[PDB]
Amino acid sequence: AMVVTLDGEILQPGMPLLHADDLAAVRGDGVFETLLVRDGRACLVEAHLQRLTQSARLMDLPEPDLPRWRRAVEVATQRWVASTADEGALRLIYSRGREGGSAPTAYVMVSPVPARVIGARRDGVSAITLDRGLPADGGDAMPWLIASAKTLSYAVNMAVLRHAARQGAGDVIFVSTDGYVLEGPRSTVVIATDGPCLLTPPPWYPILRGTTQQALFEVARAKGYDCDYRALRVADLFDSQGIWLVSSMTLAARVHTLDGRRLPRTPIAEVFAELVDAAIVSDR
Amino acid sequence: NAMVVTLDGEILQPGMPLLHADDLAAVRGDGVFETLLVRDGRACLVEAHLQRLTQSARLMDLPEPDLPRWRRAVEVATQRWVASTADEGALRLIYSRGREGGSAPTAYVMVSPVPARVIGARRDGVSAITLDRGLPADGGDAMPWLIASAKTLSYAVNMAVLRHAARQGAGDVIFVSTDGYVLEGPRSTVVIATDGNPCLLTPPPWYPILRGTTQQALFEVARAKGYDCDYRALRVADLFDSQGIWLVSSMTLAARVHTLDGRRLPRTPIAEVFAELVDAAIVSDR
Repeated sequence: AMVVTLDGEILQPGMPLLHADDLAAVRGDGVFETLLVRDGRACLVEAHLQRLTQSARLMDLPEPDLPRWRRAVEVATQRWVASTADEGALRLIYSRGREGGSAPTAYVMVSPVPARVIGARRDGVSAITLDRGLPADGGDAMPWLIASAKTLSYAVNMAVLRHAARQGAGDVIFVSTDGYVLEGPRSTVVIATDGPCLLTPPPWYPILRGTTQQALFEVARAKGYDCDYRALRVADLFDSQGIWLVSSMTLAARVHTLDGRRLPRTPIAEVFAELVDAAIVSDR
Repeated sequence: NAMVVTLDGEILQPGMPLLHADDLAAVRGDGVFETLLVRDGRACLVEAHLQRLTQSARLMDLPEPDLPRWRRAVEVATQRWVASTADEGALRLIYSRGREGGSAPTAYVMVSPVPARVIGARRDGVSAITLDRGLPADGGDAMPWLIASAKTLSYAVNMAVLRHAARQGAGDVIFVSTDGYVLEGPRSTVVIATDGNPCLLTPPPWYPILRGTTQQALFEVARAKGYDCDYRALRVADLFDSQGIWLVSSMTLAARVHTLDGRRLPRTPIAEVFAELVDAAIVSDR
């Protein structure tokens, strides 16, 4: 993995970057984004910088200096592209800094795309529904839970995936306590339904806004597909024509098995993968 | 700012960075930690805190902590701290999953000064507000994937909750479940004094809450003095009818709640004797 700080330093081999009292490690107190490097450029940089800006505000962090973030992104991207034509996993790390420090910690990291990602794009995954512990109205009633902020505090997110993995499941769909579909621990849920229309849970739910899904909605609408934000329940996933877990690095992963029920493949599954591909280069 | 002791026993250079940029503690908050108070030459309740760190590591699928190495690093950090100053010390154990693709967890001990907020909370108490947590009282048993009983490094929401309360002029928060049962604090355990006579009470521990090392030790000392102690389902009404409410944690030992949701709460003689009960609890193992 390559590291470029916002200062402009490109980090030494094997050398540590963060002090032992950084709020990122001691408290997970920060925000982050993940981007896909494909064909010489990071995808949807501006839209991801906006969501990083939104997460930092919800976290009472200083407003991100976008020219400096763009330079670290550029430098890190080109260092990756120079070494390989392979795709790149680009992440932005933005923590509150050190305990008592006066400056946030900020750097850019590019790493290889995991082998799990290629299988998820090609074969899809099997998923189970798990209770989130939050009601669907929780986002409105409890803004202090900052459920819309993409923070560095992902311990539960990985714990949920480890739980599902032990049961033979490759991913998870979170369901609210009152039975509404929310999101995945690392993805946005999108559904295909017949009048073919695309549907995703509303963003006032205690969920993260999906940058890649939003771009998919614009490209799909332009190609004639209706797209909307709707309250979905577990029955809507089972009666759907397709379920995808949409994210920035893992672009689209169709759910071929949900709670043990094998799901049929449908013609839209072929065109769905081409819509996301056109969406993540829609800014070029 | 702070002394760092690795589990080998090596004491870090003062200004040198420790963690790689791809450590799962920073990239994912993926680890567990504990907090101990260094007081009068020794860290308080070391074994009981190592026991809970072992339990948090189990729930987080982390390798079982090597307790002999942890015990030695604690001492080394303790001895260097007491040698440098007679002040109290805030000692933390950090146990992360390691680096991305790494094969060994990252583990170190950190001792830092005690924040100025602690002395005011011990002496003057705090004002707190009740906030809905969004979890039902049955959440701990039914939903283990939420790992609510693990004390993890993913504290972003906890700090955001206090920032919200701070903007409301409140110094701390008491979480309430969706069905109206008192749960816990973002950084503390809730204990109340009530008559059956004077009895100390804490929310039921099968709840989706963190079990308190300091609260459990308080129960042992309080039971010895003849006080009744039990785990009971409490509601917001029980806090207002109580003779005292304290936020109990390992570094800030006891912070009485003198104001809850704007309503000033009466002070009762047990608040003074409570402050010496916790004091006796954190040295009850010596």
